[PDB]
Amino acid sequence: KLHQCGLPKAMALELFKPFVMKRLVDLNHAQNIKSAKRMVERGRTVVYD
Amino acid sequence: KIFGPTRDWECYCGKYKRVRFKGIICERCGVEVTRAKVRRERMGHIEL
Amino acid sequence: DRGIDLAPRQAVEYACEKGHRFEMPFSVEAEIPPEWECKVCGAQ
Amino acid sequence: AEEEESGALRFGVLGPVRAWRDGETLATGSPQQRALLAALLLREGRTATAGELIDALWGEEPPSQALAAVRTYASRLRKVLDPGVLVSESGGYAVRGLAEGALDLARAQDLASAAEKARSAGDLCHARDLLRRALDLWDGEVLAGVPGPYAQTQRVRLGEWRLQLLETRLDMDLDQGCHAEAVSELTALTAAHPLRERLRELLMLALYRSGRQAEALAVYADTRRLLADELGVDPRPGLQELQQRILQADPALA
Amino acid sequence: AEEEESGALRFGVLGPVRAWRDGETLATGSPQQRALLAALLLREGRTATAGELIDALWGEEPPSQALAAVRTYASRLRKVLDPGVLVSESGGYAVRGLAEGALDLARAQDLASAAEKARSAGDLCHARDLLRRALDLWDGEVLAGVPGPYAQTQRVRLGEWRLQLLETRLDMDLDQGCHAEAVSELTALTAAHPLRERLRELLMLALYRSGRQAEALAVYADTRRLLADELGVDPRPGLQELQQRILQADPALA
Amino acid sequence: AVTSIRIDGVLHEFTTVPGVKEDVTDLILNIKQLVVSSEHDEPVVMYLRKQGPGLVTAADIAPPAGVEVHNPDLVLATLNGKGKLEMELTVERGRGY
Amino acid sequence: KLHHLVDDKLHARSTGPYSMITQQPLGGKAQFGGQRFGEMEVWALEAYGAAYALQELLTIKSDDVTGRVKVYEAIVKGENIPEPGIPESFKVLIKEMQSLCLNVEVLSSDGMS
Amino acid sequence: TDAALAADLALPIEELELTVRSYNCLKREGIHSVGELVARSEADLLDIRNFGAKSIDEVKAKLAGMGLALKDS
Amino acid sequence: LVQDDVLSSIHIEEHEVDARDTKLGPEEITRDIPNVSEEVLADLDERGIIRIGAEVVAGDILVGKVTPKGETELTPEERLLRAIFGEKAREVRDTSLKVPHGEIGKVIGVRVFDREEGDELPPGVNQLVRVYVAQKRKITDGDKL
Amino acid sequence: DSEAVVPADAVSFTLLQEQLHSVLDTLSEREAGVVSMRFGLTDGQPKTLDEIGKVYGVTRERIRQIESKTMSKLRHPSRSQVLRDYL
Ligand SMILES: [Zn+2]
Repeated sequence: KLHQCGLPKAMALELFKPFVMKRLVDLNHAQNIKSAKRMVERGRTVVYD
Repeated sequence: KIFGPTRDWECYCGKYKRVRFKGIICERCGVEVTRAKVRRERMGHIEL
Repeated sequence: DRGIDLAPRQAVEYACEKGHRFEMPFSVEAEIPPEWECKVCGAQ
Repeated sequence: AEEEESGALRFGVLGPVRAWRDGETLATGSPQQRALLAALLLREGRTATAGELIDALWGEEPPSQALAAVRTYASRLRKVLDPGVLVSESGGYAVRGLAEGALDLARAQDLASAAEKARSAGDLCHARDLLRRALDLWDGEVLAGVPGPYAQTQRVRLGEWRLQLLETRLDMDLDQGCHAEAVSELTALTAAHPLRERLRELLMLALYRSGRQAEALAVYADTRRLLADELGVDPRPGLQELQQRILQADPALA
Repeated sequence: AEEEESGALRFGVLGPVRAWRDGETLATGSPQQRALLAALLLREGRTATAGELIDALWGEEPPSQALAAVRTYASRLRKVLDPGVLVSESGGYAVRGLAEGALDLARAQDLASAAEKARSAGDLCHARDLLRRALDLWDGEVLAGVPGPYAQTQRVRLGEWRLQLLETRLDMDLDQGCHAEAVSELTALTAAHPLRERLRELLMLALYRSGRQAEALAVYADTRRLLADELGVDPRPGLQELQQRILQADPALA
Repeated sequence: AVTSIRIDGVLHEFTTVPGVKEDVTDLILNIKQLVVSSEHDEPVVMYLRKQGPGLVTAADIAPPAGVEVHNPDLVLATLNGKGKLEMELTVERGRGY
Repeated sequence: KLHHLVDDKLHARSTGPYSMITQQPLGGKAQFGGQRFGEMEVWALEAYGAAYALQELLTIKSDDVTGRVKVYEAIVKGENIPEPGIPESFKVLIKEMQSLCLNVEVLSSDGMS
Repeated sequence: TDAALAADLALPIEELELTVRSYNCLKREGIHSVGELVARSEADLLDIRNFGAKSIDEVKAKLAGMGLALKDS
Repeated sequence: LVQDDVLSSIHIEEHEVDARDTKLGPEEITRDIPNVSEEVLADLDERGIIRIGAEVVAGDILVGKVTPKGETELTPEERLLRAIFGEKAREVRDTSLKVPHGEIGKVIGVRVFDREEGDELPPGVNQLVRVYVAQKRKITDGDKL
Repeated sequence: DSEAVVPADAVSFTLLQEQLHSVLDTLSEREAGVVSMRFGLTDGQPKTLDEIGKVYGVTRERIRQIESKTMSKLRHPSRSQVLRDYL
């Protein structure tokens, strides 16, 4: 559309990494922050979702 | 002694490594125990 | 820095030959040395 | 006895602190001195600085002027051991001249690695002999009578390593066809340590094929009661799974 | 009697704990210091500290002066026994100077290992002789008049160890064909101990090899109804296989 | 089509086999042109073996039952006198790329 | 096929290495740096009138040692972004000017600082 | 009363506090919840091997202690 | 042009690390990386070298070098956590060589230089290791033609 | 600069402190009290078993027994995943 741009997966993961960890802990896919960071560095499909 | 410690809450003579007694002056070397970032803000002078 | 109790501090006054007087703290358990430098002019 | 060469200096940490100089003992001395020699022994020969050793002996509050204390402990070690076996660099202390078999800990890692290699190769007799030699290494409680939270740290670390080593020993005993001494050891260890889930899973596995079912599930019920009283949670799913397949009595793992 | 060496100090833990010196018993004294001596004796020469000994022996609630109590108990042991046997090491105490074959436990393990080696080599008579001499070292109930939870734990452990030794002797005696005493001893064990179903499986083997058939099926029905009433689980596939092999009149077992 | 291979004496696709005139990646390129048919749902492992001087073709492959090569005249590699080529080709059934 | 490839041109930063003489994030692809926000960028943000976005791009997201860690904590915990402090590069400027015998002092409405 | 029945169905079989025989019999079949036993009909537990009438009576008295009944009973 | 392997190229990327004897002590290349799962070190050799042909990804380990000593100021929380779990007695820091972000490839060749051997090395260092990783980059979005 | 503070490290430290306080509150009150002083978690100074035997009044045997029981209970794998990744 006029107001949309397409970021890559790696770019959007590295830009929005702290928000991704916050939502992962909120969605309890990881038990705490360190495990969320471990999954983000590993890069599982739940992180992309 | 003048600018401040290079580590965090340590002094020059190797003593006073602990954080509890912060804000005191070492007797052996005179280095104030404080953060390492104070060396970004503390200046001396040269007497000509 | 939360809940940490600082060591008790005492005030020892040092006077130089030029009359400069300054206040700097010492620890209670630390020994008090009679020899020190001057903050203003560096005199004894 | 076959590895007792001439001039051999043997050091031991798995049991208490002792020194064997070609068959005769050496007075290791004070409990803090024992802890110092052990702390030098755990580091496989670092030059470790004076402040690090001071922290290792005592921790958060070592007396202020006790650097000379550690100095005279080093003097004690130097006069009770060889002059050249201990050498100092830049204020740090370092024990060298340690050949193969001098330290029981190095022999322990060597035997563990050899047992792992034999398990990878599928051999059973040599691996059983290696872990039989390994279980003769520890003598009582590790680091007998040494202060320092550091010493507590390697104490609990070596205890946990011993727990996994005996878990592997009991597991290969079960898979090779040994059950009687296996259930004896498992009962003795659960008497010693009542809150290990893995050893009680090993109890279930061992009693499941040795002809014992009632007391196995009685011990399981006791485990459930104690774990609900002290933790109030549910045990690991692998346990419940192991008890489950047990219940339908599959003869597949015979 | 052939191994009664002069000057050898022998100890016994398979029954009541006593100290023997050249065939003459020693004044052990209080049962509590007997419990301490058994705690040091059961380690087969392995050392221990005072703290772990007190925690294992005296349970969760020691009194306010346990250290003086264990010190004076060890002192009394030092008077009654040889000074060199009891040694101080890092604040802990241990039993040293134990000769080979003097301790009944170490002799029992050595004879069990020799019997296992003979069975692996096919020497059944030597193995049964060695583990019958080892079974003669038991003086009735283990740890008579010995208090503490540690006493109960090793009492259970040595009881099941004796039971499994009797079980393996029984099955190789059945393999040897000497079923006359084996049937009576199996019936006595099943009357005494209804918990270890390997003993009843050996009873099925003995009944099938003896010749009687209907009484074996009656014993099978009794075992099935007890495992239904007090346990309720299905029988083991090995037990079912043995039962159907007995019912099919397999000539291989006979 | 072939979806995975394995050559004895080779740990990765960027090295070369001792005794073939072209590298392993050119062999990867030549394998991609090899068309096969397989009725088995499960992956099937073929075998390729050739020794001595010559010119290995697709016909020299050894396919099991239910797997056959349909272009046996395709050139795969060229072997000199010291050429060793043992190769376990895996075929899988699928669609697209 | 040019060597200006896409597999190496991609580069992104959340929080990486920082420069030493000044507390701005450093630069470079191999060093996990941040893209430079130049002068004309600041002119464009002034032109939009977006004071807050420009102010946070200059203080929160770089060269505020008491700000970056607090903001990361606030994001991970989920609370709102804290108020910005003073960039460390301005303090470096003050310490530089104060050493050329220039009596540079910051005074508020009530008094000195 | 929805929360009460949800809590009653969500409790495991360890809270039943009954003999080891019936507990082992029900865990052998894979039943690990009270509601799973509730959903089972009479023929479901009357066909269990080594399950006598005493076990059925004890279970019935147990559920009667908790106040609920069987299915179609 | 993707399925026929028309526009693709081999890209060999080189990055190395060396072991040096500093003031605290010499770092060593080894296997026993602290505080890490055994699965991470599944593709290492005995001397701490990744196998030739091991598939690597971002953040994976190539050569295991352990820093001999870092400054130890343990908080009581970390002290009690260490007491709970038990920590290795040699105090080492994980500064081993890892693959940078957004990089994949096959380890196609490793070169190891040693001071104890006859090979020349710069002063101070003792072990130098070179690891080549190669990827077959295919054409995709954003490539410049 | 190695002396530069990493925001991830500080977040991990404060979350470790919060989770340690949470798991201390999870345990029993007396066990929490005795562990709070053994490593001196509450203050900056750890205390020995003889040091705490006067204010609370138990023997060395019992205080070290309950201490080791607390270490064993925290060593159970249930209360491990909340701390194993925290190292
Ligand atoms: Zn000083």
